[PDB]
Amino acid sequence: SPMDSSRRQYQEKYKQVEQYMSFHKLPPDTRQRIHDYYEHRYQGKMFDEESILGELSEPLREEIINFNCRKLVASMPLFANADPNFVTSMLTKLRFEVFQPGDYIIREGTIGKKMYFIQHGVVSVLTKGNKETKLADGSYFGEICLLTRGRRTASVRADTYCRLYSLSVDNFNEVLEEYPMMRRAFETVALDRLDRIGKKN
Amino acid sequence: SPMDSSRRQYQEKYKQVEQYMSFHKLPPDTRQRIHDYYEHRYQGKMFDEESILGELSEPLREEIINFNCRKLVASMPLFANADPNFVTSMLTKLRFEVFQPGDYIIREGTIGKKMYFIQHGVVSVLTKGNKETKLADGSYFGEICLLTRGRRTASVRADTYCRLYSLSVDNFNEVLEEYPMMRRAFETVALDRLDRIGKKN
Amino acid sequence: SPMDSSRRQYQEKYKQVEQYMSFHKLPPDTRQRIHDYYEHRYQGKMFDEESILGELSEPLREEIINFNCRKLVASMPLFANADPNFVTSMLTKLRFEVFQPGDYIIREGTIGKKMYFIQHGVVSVLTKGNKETKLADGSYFGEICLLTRGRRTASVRADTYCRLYSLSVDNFNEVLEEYPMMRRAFETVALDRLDRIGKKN
Amino acid sequence: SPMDSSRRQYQEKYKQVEQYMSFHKLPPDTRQRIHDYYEHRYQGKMFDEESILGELSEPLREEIINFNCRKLVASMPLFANADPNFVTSMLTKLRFEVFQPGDYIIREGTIGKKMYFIQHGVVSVLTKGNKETKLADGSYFGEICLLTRGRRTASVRADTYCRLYSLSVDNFNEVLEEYPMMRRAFETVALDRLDRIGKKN
Ligand SMILES: Nc1ncnc2c1ccn2[C@@H]1O[C@@H]2COP(=O)(O)O[C@H]2[C@H]1O
Ligand SMILES: Nc1ncnc2c1ccn2[C@@H]1O[C@@H]2COP(=O)(O)O[C@H]2[C@H]1O
Ligand SMILES: Nc1ncnc2c1ccn2[C@@H]1O[C@@H]2COP(=O)(O)O[C@H]2[C@H]1O
Ligand SMILES: Nc1ncnc2c1ccn2[C@@H]1O[C@@H]2COP(=O)(O)O[C@H]2[C@H]1O
Repeated sequence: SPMDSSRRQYQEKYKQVEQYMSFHKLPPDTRQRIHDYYEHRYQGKMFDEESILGELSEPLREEIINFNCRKLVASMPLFANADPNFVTSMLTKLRFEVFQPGDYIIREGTIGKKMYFIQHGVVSVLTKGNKETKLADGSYFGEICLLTRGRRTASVRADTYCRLYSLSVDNFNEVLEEYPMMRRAFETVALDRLDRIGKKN
Repeated sequence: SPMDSSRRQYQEKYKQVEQYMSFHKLPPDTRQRIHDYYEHRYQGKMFDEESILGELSEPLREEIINFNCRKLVASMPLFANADPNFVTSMLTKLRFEVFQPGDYIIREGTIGKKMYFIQHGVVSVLTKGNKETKLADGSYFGEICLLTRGRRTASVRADTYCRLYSLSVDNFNEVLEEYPMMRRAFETVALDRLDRIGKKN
Repeated sequence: SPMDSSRRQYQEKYKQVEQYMSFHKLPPDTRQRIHDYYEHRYQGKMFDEESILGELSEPLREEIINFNCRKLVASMPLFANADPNFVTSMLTKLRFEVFQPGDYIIREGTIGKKMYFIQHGVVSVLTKGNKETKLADGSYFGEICLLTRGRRTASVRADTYCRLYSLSVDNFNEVLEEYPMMRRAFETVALDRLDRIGKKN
Repeated sequence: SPMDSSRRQYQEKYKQVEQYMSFHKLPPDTRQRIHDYYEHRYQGKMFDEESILGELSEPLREEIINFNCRKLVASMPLFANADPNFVTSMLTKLRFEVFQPGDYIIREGTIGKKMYFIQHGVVSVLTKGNKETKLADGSYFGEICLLTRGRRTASVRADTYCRLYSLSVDNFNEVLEEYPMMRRAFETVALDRLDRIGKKN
């Protein structure tokens, strides 16, 4: 129902957005991109996700988000085949993020402070002077910078609208100091991914 | 009265919860668990507890929560027989938490960042290959990890609905750097509890 | 006017308080103490002081609070005779606090993380085995712990309702690392105050 | 429209301000200065700028503020001629601030934790015993303290109403650890500016 505080919320908040756009005299293409983002991202409803989750117990918090990430976990070998407690620990630190076609999720050469899991959408991995590798539902990227603490080893550009979950470097490390055999699984893959664009260490 | 902003609040916030459940298409058992949590936890009323407490002076803050924790303090030798200022200092750092039958309050082997005091309810302490010890009103658990900085030495599972107060590791230490003879009282007991599931140090 | 959002606010928020008191079944003396605090502290009006101040420029922020602390600054030699920029720097870090007759603003032997300036009210300084010194409008206390980093050297108990400004240890140090000749003025006095209850260093 | 939640917001919030002024019995000149600030700063509309921006993706966040800072970037050689990614990185860390004629944006001799970019307005740089240098649209100041970590090397006083963007020292460094050749461009200029008021290092 539209009388749901959560749909009425979406409408009022989108109203705020329109006036901000109007105050700053944003171009029409930029206004359309935002409108479209707002629909893909929120889908007519706004929740105070983390305050609602925050009001619950941790087991319910865990149970809920496991339920929500069922396809993501089962599509992703790293997750699907791991200890659930590690999986849960990751899952509860993730932040949902949407991107639009054309967006540079990551720029090569920059400093990186999050990695990403692809729930839905297709993305492009772009190195200066290699062909282009694609990643879709059930893969992740942006992990290399977190392991090395250097710079981004590629740009990553959205082909489609993307529904992603991001993980901060501090959470990534926190989960890996508690689950160290999982560090290796990211390393193996990260080396393989470097090898192929002809790089090392 | 239901016209009390605090009952009207409970109703509106529970409405939010229902719509969140609906958006994410949660199973019925999971919806019932949450409904039931919400009733045991809040009891038809929501307060901004720490903002109301935050608006008061510290002595009133102290007086109030002492009043509220009277049965807890008097049921618990560690508290009942201590210096009230230490007791007050602990009490003002606690966070109320509810759990449901079946919940793993603590999982063995994980990293722990809070201990717990049992105001109401009964819990089960579960070590791989020992019998099962029970704890109820007036005991605490989860202190061992805080003292050692290692991992959880047992799982702890709720038998009943549990009304608990949690204490973070940083607060635990803060209160113990100011009240060091109380460190010992946790140590003595913590050693005794290790002894019995056949462990050490 | 009572239609002022700030008086209507005081009334609604005090309503919240009454229901909290009712939920937790607070004794009548404790309910009266809180009622009375709420009137002395807020005086029928609630402002989001720091959000309103936060929306302004720093010079206006500074100008305002200087205006408000005029009697305090001019009653207090340390402030009255200092560099205004130091005074301003202190003033902008203060937090208004009210206390009631009987309250222990400070307990001897505890760890201290704020000092206090007396705008209005009279207080009692109590050392085990000395007579009792009184402080009123235009003095400060609780500075000794901040200078030494040891424990409280006295209890301090409110005789009257007290209108005070508190300063955290971190702000105290921040202002003193920038204004080091003012450190001395607190030291001189702090030594004199120790001398008299027969203590040192 | 005035029915826009953002204009209604400005009106309600300005109402709050008036009552605060009234409670604290502010002088008329001080009330007029604030009224006038509120109009130059907000212009009849209040947005939750960073919450709206916070709800969007980073690329949209970036695109928007680039659009908004177009004249600032193109008026300022340091920005205009740099790598956009550095520019974007700076731009997204800026905080809009307004000042009034007469205001001391910076006092010589104090500790500094932000620098400033002038979008609109004219300012005065004042050293004890030199003539006075003026800066307007398209310059910046307050960078010297950030580079040296010493004290302010001048007072800076607003001649006109000023629309400025501030950058905190921590953000300044963060952007410069990632873009180190830009450190030099601030150094060169900062040395030149010292030279001229007859100073060094
Ligand atoms: N060959 C590959 N296949 C898939 N992904 C690949 C490569 C090479 C790099 N990458 C990703 O690019 C990302 C850019 O940010 P990163 O933090 O370097 O992590 C990198 C990897 O996740
Ligand atoms: N024998 C015992 N009796 C009661 N409680 C016991 C034992 C042994 C461990 N424990 C608790 O299990 C908890 C698991 O988390 P912990 O942080 O290891 O603290 C432990 C104790 O509080
Ligand atoms: N002789 C004195 N006259 C006035 N105030 C005095 C003394 C001795 C201690 N004190 C205050 O007690 C305070 C207790 O907290 P403190 O942080 O030790 O600072 C002390 C002084 O401000
Ligand atoms: N000669 C100059 N021309 C323009 N600006 C000048 C000078 C000398 C100092 N300054 C500015 O004063 C500022 C005071 O704070 P600061 O942090 O020292 O940075 C200084 C410079 O930005």
